[PDB]
Amino acid sequence: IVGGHEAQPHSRPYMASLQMRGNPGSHFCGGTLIHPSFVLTAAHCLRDIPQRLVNVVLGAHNVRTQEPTQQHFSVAQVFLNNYDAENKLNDILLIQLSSPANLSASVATVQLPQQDQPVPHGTQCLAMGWGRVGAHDPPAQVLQELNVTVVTFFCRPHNICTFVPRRKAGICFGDSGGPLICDGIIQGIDSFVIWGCATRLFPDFFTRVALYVDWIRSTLR
Amino acid sequence: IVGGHEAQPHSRPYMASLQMRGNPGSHFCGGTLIHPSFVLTAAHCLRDIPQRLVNVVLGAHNVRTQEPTQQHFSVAQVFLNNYDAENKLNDILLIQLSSPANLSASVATVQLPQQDQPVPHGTQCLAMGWGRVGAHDPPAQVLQELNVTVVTFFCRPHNICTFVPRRKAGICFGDSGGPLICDGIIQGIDSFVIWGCATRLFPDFFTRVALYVDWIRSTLR
Amino acid sequence: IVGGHEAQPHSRPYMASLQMRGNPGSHFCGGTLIHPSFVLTAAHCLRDIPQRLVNVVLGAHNVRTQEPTQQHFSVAQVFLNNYDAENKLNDILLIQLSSPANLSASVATVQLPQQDQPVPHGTQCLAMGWGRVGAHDPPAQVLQELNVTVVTFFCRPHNICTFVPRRKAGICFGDSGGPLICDGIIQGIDSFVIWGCATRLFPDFFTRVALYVDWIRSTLR
Amino acid sequence: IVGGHEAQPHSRPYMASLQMRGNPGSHFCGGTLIHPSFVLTAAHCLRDIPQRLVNVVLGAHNVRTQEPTQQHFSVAQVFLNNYDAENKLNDILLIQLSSPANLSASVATVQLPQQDQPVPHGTQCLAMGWGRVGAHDPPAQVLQELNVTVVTFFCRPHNICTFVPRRKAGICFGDSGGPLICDGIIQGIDSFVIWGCATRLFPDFFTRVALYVDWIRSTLR
Ligand SMILES: *[C@@H]1O[C@H](CO[C@@H]2O[C@@H](C)[C@@H](O)[C@@H](O)[C@@H]2O)[C@@H](O)[C@H](O)[C@H]1NC(C)=O
Ligand SMILES: *[C@@H]1O[C@H](CO[C@@H]2O[C@@H](C)[C@@H](O)[C@@H](O)[C@@H]2O)[C@@H](O)[C@H](O)[C@H]1NC(C)=O
Ligand SMILES: *[C@@H]1O[C@H](CO[C@@H]2O[C@@H](C)[C@@H](O)[C@@H](O)[C@@H]2O)[C@@H](O)[C@H](O)[C@H]1NC(C)=O
Ligand SMILES: *[C@@H]1O[C@H](CO[C@@H]2O[C@@H](C)[C@@H](O)[C@@H](O)[C@@H]2O)[C@@H](O)[C@H](O)[C@H]1NC(C)=O
Repeated sequence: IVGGHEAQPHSRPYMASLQMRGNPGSHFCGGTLIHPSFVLTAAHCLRDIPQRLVNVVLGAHNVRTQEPTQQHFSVAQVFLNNYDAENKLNDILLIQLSSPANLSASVATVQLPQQDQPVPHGTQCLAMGWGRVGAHDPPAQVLQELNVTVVTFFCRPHNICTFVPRRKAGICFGDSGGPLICDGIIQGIDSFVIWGCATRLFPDFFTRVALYVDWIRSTLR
Repeated sequence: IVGGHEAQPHSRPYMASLQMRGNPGSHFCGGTLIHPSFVLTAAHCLRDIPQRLVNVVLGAHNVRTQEPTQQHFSVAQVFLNNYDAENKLNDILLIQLSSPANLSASVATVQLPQQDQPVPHGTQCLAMGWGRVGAHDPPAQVLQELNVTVVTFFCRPHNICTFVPRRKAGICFGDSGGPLICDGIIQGIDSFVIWGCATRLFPDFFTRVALYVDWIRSTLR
Repeated sequence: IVGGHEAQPHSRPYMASLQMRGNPGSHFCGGTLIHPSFVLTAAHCLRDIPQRLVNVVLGAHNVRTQEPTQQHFSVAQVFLNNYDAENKLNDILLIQLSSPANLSASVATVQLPQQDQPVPHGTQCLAMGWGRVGAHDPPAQVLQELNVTVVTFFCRPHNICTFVPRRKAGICFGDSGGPLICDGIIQGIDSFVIWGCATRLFPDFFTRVALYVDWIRSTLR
Repeated sequence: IVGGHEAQPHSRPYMASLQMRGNPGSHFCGGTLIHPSFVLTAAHCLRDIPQRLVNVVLGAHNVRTQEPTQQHFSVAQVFLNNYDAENKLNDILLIQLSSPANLSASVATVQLPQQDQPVPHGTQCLAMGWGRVGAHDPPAQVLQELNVTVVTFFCRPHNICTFVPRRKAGICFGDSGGPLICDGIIQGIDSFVIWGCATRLFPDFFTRVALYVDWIRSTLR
């Protein structure tokens, strides 16, 4: 997250760090705990990488630290919904944890939107993540969050776009798969930026979760 | 103006219509009365037209008629400031009328902003003109106006960009030179569009008047 | 024509200069004599301007001067093939002169291609016209010509694109309606530029004449 | 490489495969052996990863396999030349191998350009790599090659751009750091693509090797 700020530690307990097994703090994407056993993330995060190498780390703040709150899981399975990499469509992935998370103080779930639920232009949401804090600066130890506004410009109905007009801010690399929080509900998943991070020229793109509620529910059976 | 609405007759008494001398109703550009003997417009409106052929019409609503409210002037002198046509910078030109306007109801001046005064993203403005009301039928007989919002997306600081979020709307051919009125002050001048009118993807560009306030005033003295 | 060079006088006898009647030298668009009574041009050239005020000048070289070689015609009739000004499609118009030109060394026709005849990438053509020589010097007096090559980049099959790979060159304002001749056949009509003239970043766009050949021939009755 | 073809085995012996140390066939970037101890790559290849985890494989063809031609190296040091991740500038990195390669039949160096040496629009080159070869097809097993043409359209001088005129083809993910070979000389390094691979809209961008010729020389010795 570029130009956002440090979240209160564990203030967003549904936050998941996707890392590589055996290399702690090797965060490469965010995810969102939607069920004790399912992390919701971006389909693009899981490409370039075999499942077995994946490590879902829950209840963290500082991912490159051995927090007592941290809980680790490996991937039992993953489900996709016609992800189009060329068009950057359906960039959504449900990861089934090896084991169910222990829903504690620093580890919680979040509500899904209603199927086809709208997020209007002007909606203020929170975007968070451990991603790059500026395209030329070493990653973020601590979870960062950023208030953004849903915009319709330079956007596709497929996605939800956000923008920070006032300042140089937005999602960056590492933020992929993270959640976009609007009124306590996850409305988006970090999908893509254009050209770069915080260009101040285009919105940041998020997968529109409401499109896939029915699928997610049926997938959780 | 695309997707705009007709202004109330003479509600915008500072609206000037640049016409071709000897051809009544030959509106090609808009302009703004800011001093009884000076019209402000875009440098680009007088690229391919010699000074002497310019007829500045004040007091209009329906420019395709000789309204009693009108007052016509020829051009005395024109002033510019480092206009760059390839980069589309400093698209500003001051036309000193052949004679002072006689301020009445239908003809009146507008105030200039202060030098380097800012116009933030989200600032609600008004655009107006007699440009094409679309690329599907002729330009506007009567003055059209459009409520727009200043945006900074896909924009450049030198310019003020606007955009109308919901619908197919924006400035078009013939609106070039007219004012961008924000809080009853002129903050911009219709300078350029990208590709076409009301692309719904690109914002409309305007010269940022606050940059040239000192030059303008200095010239008016 | 930016970065072009002056043509040898009357070495392109099918070059038409479109002007405002009564106002000599007022070249505003190009044309191409393809028949004694027919000038082929871009539909956008006569968008605003009424037919009555247009003056078709043939036999010119320096359009800004009276030349014994020139022949003026008025617009008898104009033909359109479904011009889409927003998509910039079918930018072609047939102007029927009020009287047949008198073909000479200085005034001759140019042949059309066959319907759907391709013009492959790499194809070397000539573009010419009296348009702006760069938006820095006031418009071409004498005919300017430029060596260009057809390209498929950043293009549309509906159009024919050209680019001058090694120099800041290209068609400019005033060249619209002019011819793109390849192998002494007219293959395009100067239709539009992207951003401005000679961007060195976008190919110039031309109406693909081979697309409207039957319509054309038939219109010639 | 998208729409490219399989290079003949060991026909491009200066090709390097940057992989994750301890992860056999974990190819993430290309490189070019320009000296027995130095591999040429893109600076963005070693952004995410730390150098103590980088495995530099020579003499390869199928990267997934344990081939008898492969020589594996470790990163001894790295060199940068003012890399700009914001603007994607100076995307060049010199890697010092822990040990010199044994210049054999399947492992050889490639010649460098002269400093400031031009590569004109129209120059035909070879781009090769083991990157993704199709958005839903994995990354290449075996070395892929593609003839591409150097273009100046939609480009900047800092970069060398290329395009394959009429075919969905070009570089792709995992092609980064690889070389652009023209007339048997390395002229570019795969830097970036715009939006995606083989959009057929934008050129692929390569680091312009000749700008850094002098820096690579002194750094080598
Ligand atoms: C920034 O957002 C803060 C939290 O946002 C609210 O809670 C998050 C989780 C979302 O559900 C979001 O939709 C809500 O607005 C707010 O307390 C705060 O008002 C915002 N900050 C400012 C100064 O804009
Ligand atoms: C549209 O704008 C109307 C007028 O705008 C106000 O006055 C103009 C001249 C400007 O100075 C502008 O900055 C002001 O907002 C408003 O009465 C109206 O609220 C706006 N309409 C809507 C429905 O958005
Ligand atoms: C430029 O082109 C000259 C003329 O081009 C040819 O003739 C014109 C009328 C067209 O029909 C065109 O398609 C033909 O290519 C050539 O004689 C000349 O050598 C060319 N010069 C360079 C420097 O390219
Ligand atoms: C594609 O390129 C093949 C080899 O390219 C030539 O040598 C390489 C190593 C480069 O240095 C390049 O500049 C040279 O052109 C050719 O054998 C093949 O003919 C090429 N294809 C085409 C369409 O000509």
